[PDB]
Amino acid sequence: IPGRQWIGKHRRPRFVSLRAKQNMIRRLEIEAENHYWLSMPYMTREQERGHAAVRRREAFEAIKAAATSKFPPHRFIADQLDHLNVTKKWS
Amino acid sequence: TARGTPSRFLASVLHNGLGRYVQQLQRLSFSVSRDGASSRGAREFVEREVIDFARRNPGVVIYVNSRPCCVPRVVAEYLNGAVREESIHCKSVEEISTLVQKLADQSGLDVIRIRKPFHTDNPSIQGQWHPFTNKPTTFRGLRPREVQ
Amino acid sequence: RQWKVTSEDLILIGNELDLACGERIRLEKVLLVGADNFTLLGKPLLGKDLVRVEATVIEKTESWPRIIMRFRKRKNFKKKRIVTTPQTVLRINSIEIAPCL
Amino acid sequence: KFTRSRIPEKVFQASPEDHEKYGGDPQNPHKLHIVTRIKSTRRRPYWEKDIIKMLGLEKAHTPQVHKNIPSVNAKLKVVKHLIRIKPLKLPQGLPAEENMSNTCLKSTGELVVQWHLKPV
Amino acid sequence: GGQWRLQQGLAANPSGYGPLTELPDWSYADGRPAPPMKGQLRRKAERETFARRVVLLSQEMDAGLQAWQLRQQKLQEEQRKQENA
Amino acid sequence: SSFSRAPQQWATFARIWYLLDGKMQPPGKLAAMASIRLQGLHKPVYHALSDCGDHVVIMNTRHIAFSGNKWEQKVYSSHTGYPGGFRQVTAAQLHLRDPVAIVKLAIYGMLPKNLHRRTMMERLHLFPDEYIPEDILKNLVEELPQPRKIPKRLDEYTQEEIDAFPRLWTPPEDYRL
Amino acid sequence: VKCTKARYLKKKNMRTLWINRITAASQEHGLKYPALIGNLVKCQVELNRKVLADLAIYEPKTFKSLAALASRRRHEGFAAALGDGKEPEGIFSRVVQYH
RNA sequence: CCGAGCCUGGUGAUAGCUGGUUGUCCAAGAUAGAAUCUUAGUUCAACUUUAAAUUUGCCCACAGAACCAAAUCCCCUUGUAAAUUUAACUGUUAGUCCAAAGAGGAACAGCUCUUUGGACACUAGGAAAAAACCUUGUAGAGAGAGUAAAAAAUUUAACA
RNA sequence: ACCUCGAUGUUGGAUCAGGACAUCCCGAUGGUGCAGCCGCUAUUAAAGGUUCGUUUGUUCAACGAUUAAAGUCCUACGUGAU
RNA sequence: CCUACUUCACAAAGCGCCUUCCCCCGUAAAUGAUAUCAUCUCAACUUAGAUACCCACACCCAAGAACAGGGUU
Ligand SMILES: [Mg+2]
Ligand SMILES: [Mg+2]
Ligand SMILES: [Mg+2]
Ligand SMILES: [Mg+2]
Ligand SMILES: [Mg+2]
Ligand SMILES: [Mg+2]
Ligand SMILES: [Mg+2]
Ligand SMILES: [Mg+2]
Ligand SMILES: [Mg+2]
Ligand SMILES: [Mg+2]
Ligand SMILES: [Mg+2]
Ligand SMILES: [Mg+2]
Repeated sequence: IPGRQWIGKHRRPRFVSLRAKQNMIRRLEIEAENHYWLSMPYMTREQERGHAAVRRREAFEAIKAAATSKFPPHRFIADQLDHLNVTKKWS
Repeated sequence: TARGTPSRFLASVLHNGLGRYVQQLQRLSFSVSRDGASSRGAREFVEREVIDFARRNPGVVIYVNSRPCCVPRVVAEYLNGAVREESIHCKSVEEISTLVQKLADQSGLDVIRIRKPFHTDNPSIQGQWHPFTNKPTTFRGLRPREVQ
Repeated sequence: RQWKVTSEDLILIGNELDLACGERIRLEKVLLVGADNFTLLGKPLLGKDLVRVEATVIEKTESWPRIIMRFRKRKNFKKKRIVTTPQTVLRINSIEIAPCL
Repeated sequence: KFTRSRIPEKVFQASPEDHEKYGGDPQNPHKLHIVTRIKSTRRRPYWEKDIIKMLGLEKAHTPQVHKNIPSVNAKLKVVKHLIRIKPLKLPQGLPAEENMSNTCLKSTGELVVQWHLKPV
Repeated sequence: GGQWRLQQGLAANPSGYGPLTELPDWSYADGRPAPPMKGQLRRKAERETFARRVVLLSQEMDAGLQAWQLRQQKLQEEQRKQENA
Repeated sequence: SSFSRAPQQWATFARIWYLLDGKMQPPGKLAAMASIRLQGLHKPVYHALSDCGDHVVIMNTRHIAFSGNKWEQKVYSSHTGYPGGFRQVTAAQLHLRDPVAIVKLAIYGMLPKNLHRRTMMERLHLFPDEYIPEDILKNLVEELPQPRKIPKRLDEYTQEEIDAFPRLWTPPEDYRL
Repeated sequence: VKCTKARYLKKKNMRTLWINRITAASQEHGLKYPALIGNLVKCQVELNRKVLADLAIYEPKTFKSLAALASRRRHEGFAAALGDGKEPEGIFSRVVQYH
């Protein structure tokens, strides 16, 4: 072939087998059923308005509150004194 | 890798499960320094846990030596003569309980690669395949292009 | 997976089963049972009142140390990990069969 | 220029041949979608990758329940080539707090709120 | 053969839901049932949070429609009650 | 069952001489069966490193039947390494020179391209005629079935087979043939 | 690096080796591989490839009975799709419903 | 070894240039530009990183954005969880191919130059081999399973 | 401007040539405005062959004498560790 | 290959001698259907259409870089 098979002006040919046709067809059928089930909403756009504003508001209060509660951890005496047991002996 | 390391087949010691189960671990040998931070969690293992361990399985005899060592060891010796020496150097008490329980649970086989995940000694029950299974006989045992 | 099993044999599993060494196990989910002159294959499993498969735990080992190296050329990407999985070995003690058909 | 693509509304208006082919009802439609990502969002634009993150479809072949409302359906109309949409049908009722753990969603699309492991 | 299993209401993968992966794998020989499998515990947590999402979304849908209907009845009463004086 | 170790092991891995008639048969559809029985891919004890192939004797390899014009179109090309020694020879001419090499080149193309291929070719015996030597006739076990059912000609249909088939059309009374 | 990339190839080559063994031993009983596997799936006998290769080697009566069960179910599929419309189902063509 | 000796010293000259830059493990992380004796480089921006404060960020619906095509901006809901700001700087700023809309060339180039979007410089499977095409991303062990992409099809001229 | 600037060494000639046929000669045919001889054109064929000198560094070109013919090219404008 | 001639001489050479063996496939015509004539036929069909060679210590050599080879009656 003139150069680098798959890019360029003179590319080598590639042909569509029966595998690739049946694959593309069953993808189109799954797609067309997605086109069926998106054609019938349970609400209009007026009816859905504000139906989850409370839960979205409380969810962002949870994210906002998790953001504004970030601070260094507590420092204890028992950890620092607990280091002293590295020279614990027997007798 | 597996081609540089030896391999073996999955076995047991003396058919370890068939009649009765025998604990394969004979001796543990702790050597624990009295003064030394290396054998601290060993000492806390002897003060706390080696007695309850020694009672949970009485077929194991345990030798705590308590010499001035600089790295503490535990030496598991198994019924088949295998001796696995592992270090408890700077390990906490819980990690020595899981380590000693790990040595107790296993056997004196090598920890080299095991080839098959299974070991039947009677693999075939209906008779093994040979090329004359699934071939019908002919009359008088005749072969092709044989007249008489 | 699906282990083909007689009595008096061994299986090496690749996990710890939180059991003591020596405890007896009834293996449920048997799904084919054969003898010399008959079999019994269920859809997909067999009845628990029909087949009783028993197995003890022998040894709770680790695996041989298992190297996980990643390396990409000319990108200075070289990682080495060493992993030992846990393992238990099971001695299938008996396959008892029950006249319930 | 490859841009974002709009889709006209006649594409999403079903016909009685389609209402007979797929088992839907135009009067009294379904409430909940089961959505399943079945096509990788790599080699796809960034807005589609974003919508797939907004729908919780980051793992493939994992069902996700959404509402059958025009806003959720607008996001599903963006990535309709990447997903699979089925109605969530409920043979028995929606589960109470007694039957809350003993549920299982079947591959047909139904959420069976009493899930034994026993044959009939 | 998973398209057949989809036709039969089964899981497309036999390792999916059903009797091969959701019964306990082993029991004690005394008859004591085993402690539950880790994947069965995680999996029942997944099914439980999935069911919680189904209930939560269904309740937001019904409360949304009923709130719209009460807004429309209040709009109709604000239509009717100003028809005087 | 209930053998010893070495007789069971000898029984499982012993190799079987097959016979395979190639009269009116295409050489590639014989080459498929011969190739499978030479690699041991007809055994469930098959592994590529267990050396479990068999012997295959193909007889009547002068009576190869190509489909289509493959006798006149298909070209077997060798090159003796000398310059100008590129020798393209059709399948008809090569079948007239050596009446073994069409089935042989077909099987040698079917086998896996490794070092076991020529050992597997030395387990394959190609005879151009009905005559097979007696030390090979005393080895054969099974005759594999021919993969092409040979269609019969009008000398070979019986009269009940002819009368069972209907006359489809009436000729005119004045027609000459 | 070869040692870690060869674990995927160990699983792959074991599975293609099992499909070769099931293919060979099912050619001994007249079936082919896809008829055998598809029609063992359609009986809810969900044995995997490793087990069926091991039965193909060590227990060939069981593999012959699985071949007769799979070919029986294949012929019930042929006679089932042949006489379309409502007809009584096959005996091995029945499915066990779980709930 | 003389277009200006050789030695010592200044001298560790200077080098936007070349080459090299040594333990382990995890994480986040790639392509607008403007100036410049400048395009072999630097500075700022943009992007990236870490810490920190706060509250909106992204997707978006009606309405709306001019006279002489695809679409975009704007954008409540909704789905989500990120964004802005503050502190501290490094580094990338010499990109390639494909799809599409154009400009230049021959309606040439694995050609040059813009724009939009992918991909590659990151993993794997396929297209024969294969940076850029298709499938697919979150990492381990398994001698389990279901799948995704995926195999080129064609054969012809009588005539009164 | 894609490999090569931490080296892929340059035209003609010598020497050895390998290959293609889109044939210059030799072979076989069809047509011819082919009587014969010479030609012209087309089909098939690459087994074999395809000159020596004067000027010019010349491949080329012109010229001289022949030849059955003095082919067109590619091979890193073949081949300078020959 | 050395009998002559020549360079030359117990031989090697050419300027000397000796031997050298098969086709090409393009077409040109019979019979003859599809399409009852005809028609060379991507109809069935009929014509024009390789042997040889090779093969069982030591010393000298027409063999040879070494090794190998031939001869040693
Ligand atoms: Mg190329
Ligand atoms: Mg310097
Ligand atoms: Mg510079
Ligand atoms: Mg990372
Ligand atoms: Mg400059
Ligand atoms: Mg907004
Ligand atoms: Mg370019
Ligand atoms: Mg360029
Ligand atoms: Mg250079
Ligand atoms: Mg020609
Ligand atoms: Mg040159
Ligand atoms: Mg050279």
